[PDB]
Amino acid sequence: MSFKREGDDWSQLNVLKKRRVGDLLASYIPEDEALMLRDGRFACAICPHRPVLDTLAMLTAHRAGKKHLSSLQLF
Amino acid sequence: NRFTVAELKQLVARPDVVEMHDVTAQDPKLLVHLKATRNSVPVPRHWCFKRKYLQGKRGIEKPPFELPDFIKRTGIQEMREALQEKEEQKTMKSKMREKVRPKMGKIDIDYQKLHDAFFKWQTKPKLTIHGDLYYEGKEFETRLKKKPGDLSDELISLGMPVPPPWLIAMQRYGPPPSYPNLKIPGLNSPIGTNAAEFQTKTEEEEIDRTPWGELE
Amino acid sequence: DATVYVGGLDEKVSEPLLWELFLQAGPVVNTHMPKDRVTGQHQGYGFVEFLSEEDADYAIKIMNMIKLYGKPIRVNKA
Ligand SMILES: [Zn+2]
Repeated sequence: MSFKREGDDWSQLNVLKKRRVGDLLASYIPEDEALMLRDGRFACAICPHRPVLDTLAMLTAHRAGKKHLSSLQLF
Repeated sequence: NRFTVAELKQLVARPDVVEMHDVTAQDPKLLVHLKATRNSVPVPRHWCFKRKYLQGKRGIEKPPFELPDFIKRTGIQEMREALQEKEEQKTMKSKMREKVRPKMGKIDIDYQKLHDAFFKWQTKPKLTIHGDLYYEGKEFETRLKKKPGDLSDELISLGMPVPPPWLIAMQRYGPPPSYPNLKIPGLNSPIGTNAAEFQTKTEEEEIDRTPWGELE
Repeated sequence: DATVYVGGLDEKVSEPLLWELFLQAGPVVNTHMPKDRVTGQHQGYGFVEFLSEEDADYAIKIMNMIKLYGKPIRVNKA
């Protein structure tokens, strides 16, 4: 398996996929807007009640939503 | 049909425990009797709060867990930190290639050091006595409140030989109204006669302090 | 009177020290001594909530006793 690679570890590949999705989506979120918690979750720092969201995919989908946009323009 | 708080408070043997809603109880006499019994711990305070327990904005910024000291003495944290700092640089090719040609003896701490961490350097942590229930703000409101007649070393800022500078004026302005029973030297406390401190000396001479039944 | 306003302080002075300073007179139940975030330093004025009136009445007198870093401190009702 050294000379030509054999097989693939689909669980670790899925871990890598989660990292690459995270890096991609994170580069479009400015550093003030998102606060990363101790366990790897994310809070929205715009919205006054700080909702906490499990992934960066959910944080991006939140930042699309109308509650966030209304809370955004006040800040 | 039901008591108001004043009748209930007089009917208790001890009226400091009664709250607004205890009158709404189906048996309020027994409830305030049980709240004033010794060594019982009160109902957790968030039973009436609308927000869920520990789901609060201050809890967002909690820092990571810290290891105890006797474990950081092993050097586990520096080794494993370096290790996972290399492993984010590797590609999937390289990781799957060292899974067919492994690398022995990498992250090894000698057994004697690990045994000593657990069987020699272990220290008991700070523990809490019974009835000290955790609530949500607790670890920030843990500063408490130090009484007049007891000074801190730092309050060094005064730099005065040992009585208090303010007292030279408390005798002038009077004893403060807020404290009815406070006692300070020169006003109503001996610097009459001063035999109070001699009592503590004589008693302290009297005592044997040898704990019975300890290890030799 | 439960609260007092305290002026004219030096930032080395601290809220915990301040609590011990005024509890020398009588216990400060609620302490407030602003931390300014922008330049990370204190302007030196304070607000103190006590148990009841007792702490407040003493308050003004407590000011005379106080002397931080060779300087006085304003205490008045609020
Ligand atoms: Zn938001």
